[PDB]
Amino acid sequence: MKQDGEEGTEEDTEEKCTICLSILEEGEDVRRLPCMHLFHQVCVDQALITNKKCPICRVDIEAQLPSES
Ligand SMILES: [Zn+2]
Ligand SMILES: [Zn+2]
Repeated sequence: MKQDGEEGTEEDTEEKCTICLSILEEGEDVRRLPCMHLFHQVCVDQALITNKKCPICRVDIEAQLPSES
């Protein structure tokens, strides 16, 4: 008897969506923003449309457009 101990640990404190505060996986739907963070594509859509900046970093992310949003 258990149960368990631990934790599937294992790794990633490296590429987690800061918006979901959750891990990503290798080849998942992701995005890169100019202040060098890597988020889910879905989460960061909603991030951008809410306000175009890396949320922690404050730097804008509307990369060289030229349009609206
Ligand atoms: Zn996410
Ligand atoms: Zn950033």
